[PDB]
Formats: sequence, structure tokens, C-alpha cells
Amino acid sequence: ISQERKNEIIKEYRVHETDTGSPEVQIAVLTAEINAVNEHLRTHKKDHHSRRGLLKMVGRRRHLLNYLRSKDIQRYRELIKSLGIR
Amino acid sequence: RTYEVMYIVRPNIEEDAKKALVERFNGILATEGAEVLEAKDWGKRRLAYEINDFKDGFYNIVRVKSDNNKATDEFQRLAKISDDIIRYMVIRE
Amino acid sequence: TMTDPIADMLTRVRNANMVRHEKLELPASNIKKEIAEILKSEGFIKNVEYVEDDKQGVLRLFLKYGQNDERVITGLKRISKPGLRVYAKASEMPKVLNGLGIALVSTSEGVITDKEARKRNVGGEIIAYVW
Amino acid sequence: KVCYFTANGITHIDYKDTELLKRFISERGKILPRRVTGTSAKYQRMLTTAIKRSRHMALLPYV
RNA sequence: AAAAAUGG
RNA sequence: AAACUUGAGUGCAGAAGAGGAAAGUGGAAUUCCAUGUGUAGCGGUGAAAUGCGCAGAGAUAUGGAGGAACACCAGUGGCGAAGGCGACUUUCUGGUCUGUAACUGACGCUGAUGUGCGAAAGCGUGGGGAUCAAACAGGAUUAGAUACCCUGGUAGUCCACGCCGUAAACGAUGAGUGCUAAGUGUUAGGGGGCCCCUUAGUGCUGCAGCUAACGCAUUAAGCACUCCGCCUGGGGAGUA
Ligand SMILES: [Mg+2]
Repeated sequence: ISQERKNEIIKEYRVHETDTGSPEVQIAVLTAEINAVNEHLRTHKKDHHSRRGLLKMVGRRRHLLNYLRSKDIQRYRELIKSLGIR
Repeated sequence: RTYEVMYIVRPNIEEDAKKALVERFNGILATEGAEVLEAKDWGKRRLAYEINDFKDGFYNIVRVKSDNNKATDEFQRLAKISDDIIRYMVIRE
Repeated sequence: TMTDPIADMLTRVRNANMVRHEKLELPASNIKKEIAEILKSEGFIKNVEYVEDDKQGVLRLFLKYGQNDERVITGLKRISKPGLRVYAKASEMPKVLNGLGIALVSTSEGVITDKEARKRNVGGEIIAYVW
Repeated sequence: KVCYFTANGITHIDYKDTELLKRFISERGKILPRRVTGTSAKYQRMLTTAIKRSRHMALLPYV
């Protein structure tokens, strides 16, 4: 995604101002990247090399989601219903 | 996003026909929301090798800026169809 | 990743002893500090210093070499490990090198040597052997 | 030895700079090797790309 | 850089 | 249960790359075709012959058709998990490295079962077809020659979509982490005065230590800890 769109996402999902590394921010950015690569692959099906990075991103987002659900259930539920990633 | 389009017109083009052709192709490069930053002509130059059996060619340089490449794609399609432009190339930067 | 800081510290000591280095800086922890202090008290290392820096802190060991440059520490062996933990009773406390070595133990009465464990009549997790 | 681009400070090679490219092209048109021309690898890559572009645009010859 | 097998 | 920032990620500033997918454009050469000139061979081998040519071949000059691969650059160079990736242009897209220390605050490592990719050959449907070339056919060699050599030549080699899932798929060396003398080249960075320091790779030489030896040696085959896979004499047999 463009750095402008990434800035928009981090602004939207940041817990507080100057927050870029929160699990919410990271998993929202990962969701955006995952969707972008999915749209790429729909046209370029045989891009196995790209799909591998997509799968790595999916796994990182899942581990972030697991950590968030372990630390704060309410935040996890709110975030997943906000991003539509369940 | 910037683009430099270089093309070669056949050496046996009359002045008026060449002017019409360059005007048409500059307009093509300008159509699809693309602003022609600057177009210029390097004159007729010797080709390093014969292209379509021509030893010379009129070299046209154009620089155009756009957020997409529809103008460049139309230019390339019409240059392929044209038998007056011998060579063309588009460089991003 | 790192999985046994005690083993890492013992291996640092072993490698430095092999190369005949004089000092040794390692990341610090309470168990490591107690092990180092036991080593100093028993005479296997010359000195121990603690640097209360940022992050974790640092332990600076100074090793001891006898006359003719002979190495005082012959060997260190991790006994209890993350993959398999070993505990012993007071009556089953092992003697390292027929008593010429020490077994560092972790007990309810603090981490001590096997001699102290036998004297106080306690057991615990046998951290390591040093001879 | 020294690299021409590193010494002159030029950080870009233009494929329409035929006068410059002729310096590193061979008599028959082959691209002179880096170990002979003294150029760096970083700028050797740019030089090769520029030379191939120029060949495509007929500024420079293939043979 | 023609071809020249085998031997309880 | 509560704190921390070193691990692990995120932000910001940069860097290089044959990393991948899809279109487009070039030049050299091979083959074939059409003409002009011109004639007794060309081709090939150790030597020959088959073959092509005298119905005009081969050679030579001009043009046309088509397929495939990208000379030079090119380098123990680069990129990728591996297989692999080398003309150029554009579009989409993955990963890696360097420097700050705003940010999250252990979110990590490994990984049975699963799920995907995976050279070449091969298979199915459709297309394409220059070159090369299993099978095959001649010609040679030979005691024989179901070969090596020569002249041809089909599948295939190419493309799209499916399948197959194997290689000495090799560094015959699982992954992660930390510690342990040095000398020297190279790739991408960074800091300090041609020089010094430093991060990440990629090579060579070389201590301690290890090894049956050969050798390895900060890119360990050394010293350690975690997880996984695997071995237990040869054959039978990777067979039933
Ligand atoms: Mg015999």
C-alpha cells in the first residue's frame, strides 16, 4: 500500500497519538497489505513468490491477534469486528 | 509519475506531414489526464543501423507527467499501428 | 532463541577459561549473580563485579589461574536443563570429583553448594557441577 | 585505480549520452569489461542498462 | 582424434 | 498480579538486486523460401560412405516467413525458502540489508499431523515448430556393434491451462540462539579523520578446540541450550 494510505490507517487505529506499534495498528496495516496482495493475486494467479509473502503476513497478523486476545478480550473483539477479519 | 518518450520518424517525411504527425502524437500523449511537461526535436540524425531500410531518422523527445499510463499506452498502440514512426521507447525516470 | 541463561553463563566461563581470558562480561540475573558469588567464595574465580546499568545489568567475572598458568576451573557441566530437570534429596546429594568439586544447587534455603545442602539436610534442583 | 563516475561524482548515467557511452564501448560495439575500464560495479550496472537502451533507440550500434 | 576381447 | 527493553515486530530516513507475474519492442545467428551471378562439387570422417548436386547444388548479393535463445556487460558478483532467476521497456507485486530509538512490550523458537511450492523427463487438451534431438532409418567401425562416429529424423525441446512430485533436489552438513585468536579479498550500506572503525553478506588462509583420518575452524564439523527429522551389519529390498 502507499505510505499515505498506511499513515491514514495508523492514524485511524492508533490507541494514542504517536502510537505506531500497537497490535491494533499493526494488524490493521497487515489487513490492508493482505487485501492488496489478494487483489494482486486475483489478476496474477501464478505469482507464488508474492503469495509466500502474503502467507507470512497472514501468519504475523494471526499471531498479533492471538496476543491481543490473550491480553485484552474486549479490545480483540472490537478490533476484529472493526476490520471484518473473522 | 514522469515518462520520457523518444521516437523516430522515417527520414522521408515532408515538413508539413511531420508537423502534423508530431502534433497528433503529442496530443495523444496529452489526452488521458497526462500533462506534456515538454516536447522537443533533435532533428534528423544518422541511425546506428538501418531500420526498415532507413539510414536516417527524425528524433522526437517528449516528457509527460501522469498518475497513470493510459496516454503512454495509447501512444504506443498508435505508434505500432503507424508506418511513419519507426522506433519508440518510454522510460519512467 | 535463548533458552537457558545459566547454561549460557557456564559456557561463557568454559570458553573464556579455554582461551585463558582474564575477564568475562555477561548479561546479569539474580541466579547468575548467586552462582558467580558461590564460585568466588569457593575459589574457582578470582572476583565478581555487578554493573547496574540500563536494561538487564552486567556481571563481570575475573577468572583465577594458578602457578604455571594452571587453570583452576577444570570443567563446568549443566545438570538440570529446560528439556529435563533434575532434583535430588539431601541423602542423595552427589559428590563432584569425590568431593574435590562442587555441585551448585538451588534450594528453599537459597542456592548453595552440595556441602551446605548436605549439612542443612535439604535438597533441590541441581543447577550445575563445577570442578 | 580510480572510477570515472566515482571521481566525477556523477550518480546517474543517461542512455542518450552517446558521447559518454562511446568511452566505455569497444571498437566493435562490445561493452568494455569493468576490470579494464576501472569503473565500479554499481555504476557498471547503470552503464550497461544505458548502453542497451541506446542500442535499442539506435543511438549506438549492436555490432 | 580408426579398432585391438578374454583369463576357476 | 504488577513493572522493564535488550528478543520479536511497528514508525521514520536511506540502499541494491538475473525475486515473481503480464503485455510490448529490438539486434545477431540457424532453418526454409524467391531472385541475380556463377560451376563440378558440397558435406563429413581417423579414413570413408550415406546424403545433397549436375533437373545447376555448395559459394556469393538482396529481400521475405517463422520459431527459439538473449553474445559483449559477467565477477567463489547479486536476488530467492528451495527448485531456480541474465536483451530492453512499461504495469502489478514479495523479500532482504543499513541508520535513528517515536511506538507495542516477550507478542518468541521449533514444529508431528496438515497445507503449498518444487530441475529435467513424462502425461492430457489446444496451439506452435526454427534449432537441437530419445525412438527410428540409412552409412561406417567391429569377430559381432541392437553403440560410441557420420547423414537424416518423430516425440520432445516452445506456449496456455491442468496433472505428475521425483534428482548426486548437494555445502552428501535441519532450524533458532549465544560464546570462542587472527590475516586477507569482494558486494550493499553507515560513522570518524588516502586511512581508521562498524553492520549485513560472499570468498580465501589460519589458532584453540574437534575429528578415525581426510579435514572443519566467527559462513564450525568448536563450546553450549531448545525443538524437529533420521540411523542401528551386508544382501533379500526400497522388493512383496
Ligand atoms: Mg582371474
